[PDB]
Amino acid sequence: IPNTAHFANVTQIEDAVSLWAKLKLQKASERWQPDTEEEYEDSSGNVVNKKTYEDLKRQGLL
Amino acid sequence: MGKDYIYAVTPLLEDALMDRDLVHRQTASAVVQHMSLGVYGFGCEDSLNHLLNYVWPNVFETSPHVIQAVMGALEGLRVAIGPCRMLQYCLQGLFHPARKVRDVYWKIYNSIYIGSQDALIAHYPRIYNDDKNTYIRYELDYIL
Amino acid sequence: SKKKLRRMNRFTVAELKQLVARPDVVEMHDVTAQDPKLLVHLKATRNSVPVPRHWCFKRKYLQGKRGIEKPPFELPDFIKRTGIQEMREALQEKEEQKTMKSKMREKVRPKMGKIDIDYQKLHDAFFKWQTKPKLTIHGDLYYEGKEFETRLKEKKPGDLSDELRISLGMPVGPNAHKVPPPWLIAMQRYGPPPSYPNLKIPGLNSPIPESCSFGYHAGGWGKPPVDETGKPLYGDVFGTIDRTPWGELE
Amino acid sequence: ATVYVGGLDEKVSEPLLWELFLQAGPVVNTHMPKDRVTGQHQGYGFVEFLSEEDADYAIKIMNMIKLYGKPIRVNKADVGANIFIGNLDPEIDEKLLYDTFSAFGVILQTPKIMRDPDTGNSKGYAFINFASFDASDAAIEAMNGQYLCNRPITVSYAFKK
Amino acid sequence: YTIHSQLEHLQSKYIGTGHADTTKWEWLVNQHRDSYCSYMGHFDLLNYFAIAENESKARVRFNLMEKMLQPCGPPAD
Amino acid sequence: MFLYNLTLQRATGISFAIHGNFSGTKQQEIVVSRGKILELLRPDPNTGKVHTLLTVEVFGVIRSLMAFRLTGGTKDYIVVGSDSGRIVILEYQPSKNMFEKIHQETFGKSGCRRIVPGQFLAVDPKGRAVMISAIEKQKLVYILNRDAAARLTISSPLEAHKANTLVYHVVGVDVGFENPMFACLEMDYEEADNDPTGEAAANTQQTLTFYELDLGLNHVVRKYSEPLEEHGNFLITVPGGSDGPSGVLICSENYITYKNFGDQPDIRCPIPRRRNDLDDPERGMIFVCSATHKTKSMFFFLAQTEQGDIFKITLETDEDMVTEIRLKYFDTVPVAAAMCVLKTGFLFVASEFGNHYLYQIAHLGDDDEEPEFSSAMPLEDTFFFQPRPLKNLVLVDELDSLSPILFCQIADLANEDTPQLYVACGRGPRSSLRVLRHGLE
Amino acid sequence: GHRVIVSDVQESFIWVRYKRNENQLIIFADDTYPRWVTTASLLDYDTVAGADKFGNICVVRLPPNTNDEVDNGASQKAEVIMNYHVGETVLSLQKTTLIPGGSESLVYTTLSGGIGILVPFTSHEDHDFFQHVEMHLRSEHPPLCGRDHLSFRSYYFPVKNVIDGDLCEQFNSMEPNKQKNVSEELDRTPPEVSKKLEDIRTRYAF
Amino acid sequence: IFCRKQAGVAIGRLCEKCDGKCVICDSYVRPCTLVRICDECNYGSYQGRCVICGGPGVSDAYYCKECTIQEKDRDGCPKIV
RNA sequence: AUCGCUUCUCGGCCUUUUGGCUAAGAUCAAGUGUAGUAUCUGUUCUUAUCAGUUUAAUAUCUGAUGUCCUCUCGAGGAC
Ligand SMILES: [Zn+2]
Ligand SMILES: [Zn+2]
Ligand SMILES: [Zn+2]
Repeated sequence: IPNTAHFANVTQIEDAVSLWAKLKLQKASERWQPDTEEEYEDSSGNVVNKKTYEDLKRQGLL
Repeated sequence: MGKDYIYAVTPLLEDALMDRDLVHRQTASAVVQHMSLGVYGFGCEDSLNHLLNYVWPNVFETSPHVIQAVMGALEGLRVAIGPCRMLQYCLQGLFHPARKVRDVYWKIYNSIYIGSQDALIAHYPRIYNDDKNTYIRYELDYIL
Repeated sequence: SKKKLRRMNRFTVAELKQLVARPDVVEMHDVTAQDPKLLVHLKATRNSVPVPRHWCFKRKYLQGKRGIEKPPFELPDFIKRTGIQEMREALQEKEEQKTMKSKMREKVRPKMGKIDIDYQKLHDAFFKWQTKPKLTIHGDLYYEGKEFETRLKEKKPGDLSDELRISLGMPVGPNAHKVPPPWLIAMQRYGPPPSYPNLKIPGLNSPIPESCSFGYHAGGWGKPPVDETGKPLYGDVFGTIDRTPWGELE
Repeated sequence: ATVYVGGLDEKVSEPLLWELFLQAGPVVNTHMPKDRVTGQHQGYGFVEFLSEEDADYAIKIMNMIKLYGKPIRVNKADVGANIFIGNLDPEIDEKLLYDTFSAFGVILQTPKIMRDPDTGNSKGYAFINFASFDASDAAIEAMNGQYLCNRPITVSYAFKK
Repeated sequence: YTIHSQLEHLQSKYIGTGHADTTKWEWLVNQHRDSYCSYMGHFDLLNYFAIAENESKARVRFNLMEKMLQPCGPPAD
Repeated sequence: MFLYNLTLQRATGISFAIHGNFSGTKQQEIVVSRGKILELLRPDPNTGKVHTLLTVEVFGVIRSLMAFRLTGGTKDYIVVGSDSGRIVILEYQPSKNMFEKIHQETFGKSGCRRIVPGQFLAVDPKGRAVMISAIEKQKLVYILNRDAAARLTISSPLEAHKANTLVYHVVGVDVGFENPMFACLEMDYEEADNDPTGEAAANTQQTLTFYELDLGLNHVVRKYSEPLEEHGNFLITVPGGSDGPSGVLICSENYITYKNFGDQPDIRCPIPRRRNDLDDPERGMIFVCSATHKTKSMFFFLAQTEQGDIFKITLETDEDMVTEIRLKYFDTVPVAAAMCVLKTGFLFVASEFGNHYLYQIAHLGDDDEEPEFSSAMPLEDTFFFQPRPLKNLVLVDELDSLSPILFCQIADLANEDTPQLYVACGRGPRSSLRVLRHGLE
Repeated sequence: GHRVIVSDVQESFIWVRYKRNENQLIIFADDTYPRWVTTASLLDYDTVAGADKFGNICVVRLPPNTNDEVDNGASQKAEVIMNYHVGETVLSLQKTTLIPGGSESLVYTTLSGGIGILVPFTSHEDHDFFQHVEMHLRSEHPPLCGRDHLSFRSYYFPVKNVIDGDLCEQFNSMEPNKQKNVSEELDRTPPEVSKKLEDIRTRYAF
Repeated sequence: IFCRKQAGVAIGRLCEKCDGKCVICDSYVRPCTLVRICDECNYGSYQGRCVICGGPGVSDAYYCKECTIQEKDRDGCPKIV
């Protein structure tokens, strides 16, 4: 776990890991990830994400 | 007609608010008080902000004259700079562990409150509501 | 005592940091405060300004400036320009040399109008060359040593200094553009550093700085790093609205 | 990440040190935590570039940079540690030379190529101040007769002029 | 400390002040009452709310002055 | 930047009104208050057209407005309570066409505070004293005497500082040359903030109370509290002195009540509603504004209700007491910020959102096939009535107003060269989109 | 054309950037106050005018040197260049010119039937003129209702760079004695003042 | 020490020693508004006295323009009794 | 060259230290009231846990010195 300030004065390691655990969760939350957010309709009037769109796109349909 | 020489004088007051002595900071504070009451309404608020940065640290003080000229500087600066800026300076130390700092911030906030208690209504923070109380003000965030 | 139980309410710093929505704030003594959920929401509000450092200290806030020696105040340029300081230095040296008897003799028979300094010199300083000093925006309280912190942490790659150029072998001045530093050389050679892959090097991953020179001697841009198929190492190492104010005076 | 600022110059200030750290890459730490008595620079410092290859190439670059006018080296944190290297490849550059001869040690003097002055094209010899005499030994051994750019290398301990 | 006789006379003088022990509940409830007194006083936020909900100025000010009594939950303990 | 601020069209919406002979004559003038503006209109009886004589800036907030007549003079002064810590006294000069400041009394700090007086202000019906009052902890009273030259004077003020007490209204009670005295509502948030359970939130009662002067001893003594059944907004004053009894009509939700202290047994009456309406089973009903026509013959009140319906009220009274109440359906007009019931047979219905109206009275609101209601009529059930178009009132005048201007758009959206303004304005059913242009039709 | 000025309900205007090729929505500059905005307007590429629920109009400007493209709670912020307490809730601003060839203007339309304009100045001669006009007018012709004009126009945050045309335009309805006194302080004739008063509405509005 | 029992309409006055200063701010300049005192510190032998010296009321106590900008003049009879 | 001298030259920076005489030429040096701040000056302090009070945290304050015998805070042991 990096030596960022957020844990300074937390000295016990299980506390540190659960702290940085929720911190990790929050950083991943507030990240905008185009894979799951950025979303694509196929031609067929139904929608998928960026990832799956390119997946089935370049494995030979879209 | 201080709206002219306020710029010329600032770097000398910041010079003497970074320590030189008790009396040095007592007197630079008096100067800030009177500049603020003169330049009320002419837009030279960036300069008085800059000098707030230097006066506010003297808030924890003991000598009667020194802390008194400081408090005077903050009333002058309150009319001249507005009560948002000074409520923000006074936010974090209202509920501090200590008691010397709690007491100085409640002294200030009292004087900020007595005069101009009615602006503050649009300057208070957003203070979330826990279980058995309601603390948000939904009145203010009706859309329209 | 009665406190002995509110002290058992006195939660853990991990209790706090996990509860809170913004964990950067949580500090040491935060917990002995009568209302830490408030205190932390406040300290995490926008634009607010934290208590000084020095309420803890047993070392006095200014009395710590006690020790050193300090140089006298330095006037504003536009006031030096008008040449007051030399008038005053001269008068000083005069009256430090003169003796008591001559002092009172000049008291009784004054040197009326010894000197002069013309207006429009003053009035033009104060009304024609007066300029905005450097100010600090909301929040940045001065503390003992606040001024000592010096503008650095220039993380936007391109940040170069003139002594840096000299003691690294590169040029200072208008040639800080057309001078690719000795690190852009191995940027072109094996790549720019893989924690500044969001940094492009000028002349190595960026285009020619204004009027740069391609060539392989000392003083040029060399081979802009490119693939064997022609696409550069990144970006373009070779190189291939209406902000008018509405109310403004004529 | 952590780089030894060696030959750490006295007055060459940590501020411009970090400005060069940025002008090379990730200026994350520039520190020369000195003697608890002196205050001046303590001959070896820690420069953290938070990217490893960034610090690597920044080190290859800021070696031989004339700190206090003197070449100071960014490395991993004069009794004749100079080696003569002949049959020399004239087709090299100076940072290429520092990175080719710095594999077995620091270079306290970049390879000075004994080239003719009439033209600016070399006749095939040089000498290079490395870190150690065992460093010159190992490097000159791995490159004794071995594959230089166009004229195969021939390296060993250097003569004194 | 006669200053304090005057100063808790000041606390008795200005409903809404504080002292170093003041509780989040007193603080926020006093600011809430003041907010109400000014929504009533200023002739125009009244139109804002009157128009935001579909009420009418008598309805509006009657609500407000009813709410003025326990605006922020029940008390602390 | 450097800007200059100009208002093209003043604020039009009306907030307060008074009616009085503000030019000394018996032609009556009306003094209304826009936002930060005091505007005076005089309604001509000939056409029925109201000429807006004097429109003045005051640079403040008019929180309270009340006219008064000195005991026997022919003028109509104005007492204005605004958001400075001052009470101000105003008069008309038609000779200069200008408002004139007679007196000026500071009593505190600026801004629309909470414990500094100015929100409520009442007078004594004869013109002897004024009371200024806040919504907590403060009320003062000023005494008024003509000087020798009859130019008004005003002495120092009295006090009634009582902590932890709201005020929903204050009003002067009509006594006959006794000590004047005032009926305020009240409340007491005190306990409800000592109880961690929220019980005292419920179970607290408005206290219709009277303070009293003592001009001899020069102080204000608390005479008469009485715990009222339920909070009601306000108190209509009963024309006392010689005419009428004394007493107050407490306009509480669903119920209007006569009440006066002394021997009277307190008088009730439920409010008659319209029948077969489409309003939520929960929605109460409150009396919004009132206006009283007290004339040579008799007196009566009008009070209005949320759906805009006006009612007539007169007092069925024996010797010293009144005995019972009759509210009989008059008509329904726009919702009103105020009614100012003239003589000369009109009344000013100050709209609250949109164009405000001047009606003329046609029939006293008496003796037709509209039913009769009463405080004596017992019942298990309510009354009702079925409303109808304008019977007793005739729409003389219609003054325009943009209040509220909920949205705008500048453009040139007719083939004309100069731009028009497209103002989306008005509330609910009475709303509209209205075109403004620089031309005159 | 490619910037966004979002305006939240309580904090402020918040300048947001759309970088298309990475297709990001990223913050670079916001304000230093709380402002319950009701509607904003754009005056240029860096300047935004705002209304407020409590009465005020303000004009906030980005500093001239904004690092537009990059990747307490902000990085760099904007400044405030004017502050005016109109007096009623202002529900729509718009940058516009009214009469043909008239110089630009700000129309503000309140919630009580009020409509008006804020109009720039072209010359410190105009500026200083009305500046002094009203600086005397406050002193010798205060409002009726007890108030002070400076404090009424600086109800919430102090005034900055706005002159009160509706106090200036009161010189007309003043009295000959005072009309003299003040126009003589200006050492212009009441003709000079009143014509310079009227014409400034003439070239902007009607 | 202060009276501060609330204000009124009775002007205050200054002895000639005390002539010129503001009541609290202790200024010497730019006085804007007149002083008012309470009835209780108005009556009797205290009619027309020096709020500061106690000397005879001759010149009028006034309010330094700073004191009026900060409205420290809206508290009432500030008599040091 | 040495060693003894003679003279001169030079270098330090050292050392020297003033304008004679008289009736030491003559003469003579006039601040508070209040508090209070700061600075000097003088001076005074080994305890081993733990419980609490307290404090942002220390500290302070209060209380006996792991228990038991015993000999001189110290010691051998049942533990
Ligand atoms: Zn004073
Ligand atoms: Zn008194
Ligand atoms: Zn005196």
